Amino acid sequence: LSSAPILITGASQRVGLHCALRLLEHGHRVIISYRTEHASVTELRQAGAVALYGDFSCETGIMAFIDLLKTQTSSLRAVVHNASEWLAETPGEEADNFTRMFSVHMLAPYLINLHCEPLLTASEVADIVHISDDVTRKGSSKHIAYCATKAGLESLTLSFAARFAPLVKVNGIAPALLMLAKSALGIEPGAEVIYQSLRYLLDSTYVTGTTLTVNGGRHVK
Amino acid sequence: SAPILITGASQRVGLHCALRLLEHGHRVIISYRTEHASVTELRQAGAVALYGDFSCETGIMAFIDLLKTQTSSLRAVVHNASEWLAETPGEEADNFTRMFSVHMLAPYLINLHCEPLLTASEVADIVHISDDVTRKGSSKHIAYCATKAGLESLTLSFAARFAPLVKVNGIAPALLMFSALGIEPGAEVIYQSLRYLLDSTYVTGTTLTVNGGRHVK
Amino acid sequence: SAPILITGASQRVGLHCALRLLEHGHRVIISYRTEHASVTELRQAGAVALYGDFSCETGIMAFIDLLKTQTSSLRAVVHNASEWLAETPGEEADNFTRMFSVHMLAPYLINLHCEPLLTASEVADIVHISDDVTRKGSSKHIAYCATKAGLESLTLSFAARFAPLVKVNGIAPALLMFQPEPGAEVIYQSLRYLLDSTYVTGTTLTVNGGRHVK
Amino acid sequence: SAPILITGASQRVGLHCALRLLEHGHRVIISYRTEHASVTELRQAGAVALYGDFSCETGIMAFIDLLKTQTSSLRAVVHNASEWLAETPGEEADNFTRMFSVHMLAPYLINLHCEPLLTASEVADIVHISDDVTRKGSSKHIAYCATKAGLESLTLSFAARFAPLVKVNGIAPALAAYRANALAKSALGIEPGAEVIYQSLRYLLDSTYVTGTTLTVNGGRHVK
Repeated sequence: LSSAPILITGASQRVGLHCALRLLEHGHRVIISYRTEHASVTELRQAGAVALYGDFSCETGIMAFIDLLKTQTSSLRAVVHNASEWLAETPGEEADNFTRMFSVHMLAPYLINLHCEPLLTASEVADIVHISDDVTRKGSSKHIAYCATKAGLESLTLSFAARFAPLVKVNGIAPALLMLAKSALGIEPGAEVIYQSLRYLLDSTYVTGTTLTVNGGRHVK
Repeated sequence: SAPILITGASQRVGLHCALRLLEHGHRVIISYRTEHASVTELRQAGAVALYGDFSCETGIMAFIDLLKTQTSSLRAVVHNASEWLAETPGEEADNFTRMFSVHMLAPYLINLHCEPLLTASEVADIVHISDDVTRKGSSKHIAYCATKAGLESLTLSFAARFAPLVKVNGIAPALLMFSALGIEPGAEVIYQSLRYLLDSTYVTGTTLTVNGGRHVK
Repeated sequence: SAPILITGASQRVGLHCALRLLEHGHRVIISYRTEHASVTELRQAGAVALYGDFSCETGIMAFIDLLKTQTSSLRAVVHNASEWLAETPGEEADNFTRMFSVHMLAPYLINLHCEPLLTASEVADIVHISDDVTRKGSSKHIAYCATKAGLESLTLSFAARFAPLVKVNGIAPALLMFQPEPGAEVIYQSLRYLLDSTYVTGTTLTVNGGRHVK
Repeated sequence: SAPILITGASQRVGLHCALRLLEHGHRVIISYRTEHASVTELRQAGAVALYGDFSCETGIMAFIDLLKTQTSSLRAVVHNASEWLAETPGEEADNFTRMFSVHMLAPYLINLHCEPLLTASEVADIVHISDDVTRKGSSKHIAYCATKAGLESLTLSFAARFAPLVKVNGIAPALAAYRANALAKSALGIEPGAEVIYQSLRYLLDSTYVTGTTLTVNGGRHVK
């Protein structure tokens, strides 16, 4: 196991929390970002995670987080971009909400990846994993702005895989975040399924530029 | 009867498309961000020219307000406005946000706010002009590519929301060219694509790739 | 002014496209699997009507020979011939093979053997008509869908091999296997777009009423 | 205790995957075309080695019958059998038909006729091993590529049909001049070993919420 830590952003979210806890259990040092002090952050601190405040809603918050991260570590085993914000398209607030989702889903991973490249290449095996949403396959009549920002994130996978090769592998996981009768398998998944996707990507040596779909066959249903 | 809006029509591709639409008898409104001989050419050819700064939310909403004073109906909206910026060190966030605003925020707000203008037309279309770069991604133009990918998402999503009254489609040109075929493309290929989409009754949620077979070469 | 070949064109969509091409002023060759009133309609309209049995290599090579007696050039080949067969128990392999023969073997052999006819024309196209079913797959029509997916791969590969002299593209219409017309006309307009384009190769046009967003 | 079938296990990838599965403690049945040292090795490691000729319907159906005399259940079927043939002048149709038989007809009939063996197992998987060439197409290997693309369609379609009881997924690996060129065209600049495909297989077998997907195992050739 690497002694360089893994960063998981937005790890008070259900999926992020499970992944962070399992990485700690596996033996990784883990740094998390959080935007609200909560019982889940306490759970993470008690489990061994380093908890850094990160408000990814605007450029200045992203850069403040980056500065904090660099004080904390000079190497990273991986960055897992899990931070996610779903907002309603509330009338009169559509632009604000779309910009906020752009900031969380696209601006923050781009800036963190760009600024954190030297931390990742200080590690012998280095990975970026972008966690998006399987809604991008079809689009979303309801959640237009949300979906477009997750699609932008999936583009960053292809582009950073190209730029950062060969030293850093860059991949995605696209979970059906909503998640029963609309999937093929018809079962209720635990977050464990996302952790197993993450482990597959981290432990691989020959996989980059790819995105894992984790959606119980919703697309064939 | 209703006009077709083409945004950013001082750009090479947009100028050609607007002129060709006028030649084909359409009424045309263009947006422009810079007074230029190409904008004079469009006014002289018959286009109504509206200023539009899509670099920020306030510019986008000011343009929407202006458009709505100009017309109560639209035959179509062609989102052609595009800005390619370098990833200059220290300006990456500003440039990414600006391209987000032009390529994603603007089409989304214009589409949302202009839906009643389009539905006032018997046949109504939205066309998003992206960039074939999204297929592969770009090591060099990461932010640009990502904003164009977001635009392509808007095609699927608005095609769904605006059914059955507004058809929503895309064209993805290899805007670097403006390849397997090894010819130099004129903007006419983009206009032919636009005509196919406008003239179809059926087609929605699709994106036409105009790239000279780059992806097979 | 070189002729356009459209295969399997007593099928309603092929019939429509052939007739529209003739009205547009093209010389048109059609293939047909069985003699039928619409074949005489096509003859009457100006089409050069040729028998083509795409069931097996022999039938396909017979057709290619026959074609090459008619013309030394082609403006385009439109692979429209399509056969849907049920997955009848005990006949699944025979039916899968037959659909492979019509949808994959025939376009492959025709393209390979007719490349010189196409390169004799200043502008040359191949258009593969598949079926929009390939995007999602089909629980029921597994074999049919797989053969249509194989045909779509031929677009990419022949586009690469035949560049720059022949443009190779697809049209993937929805519900083609359910056809007994806006649908046929949208296919014709897609064909016209492809034939008339100058910078488009390796692509597949989806024609499906927005089914994939619905 | 239900066995995993890997077809075409003389091949380099299938051989490795079969050996690793046996090492992991699974029972394994393999198919083979010809006797080879690799078949002896598989037998010695504990594989049940069955003859199978996937060149035509008769041979495929004979293999299915033979499998049914060997086991009343399957944990998984991994369709690894693959045939690459040159587009030899005057043999194009023969070769395209043969590759259709191995890559499309065989997995189709095997899946259709062996579904009951799979549903005898509590967790059941079908895995289609295709080839990453399908993404771009191939100027050279047109027929081969088209048969591999047909196989990838079978993933989507059997995933729909066989849900919820059987998960159906694919692995699309980047299967001398050709190697040198392909490596330079990969992003990671590594030559892969078959272990990369075994890890993909383990991910699919061990997952619970994944069906209808295809894993791309290609060193980032598509982004370079």
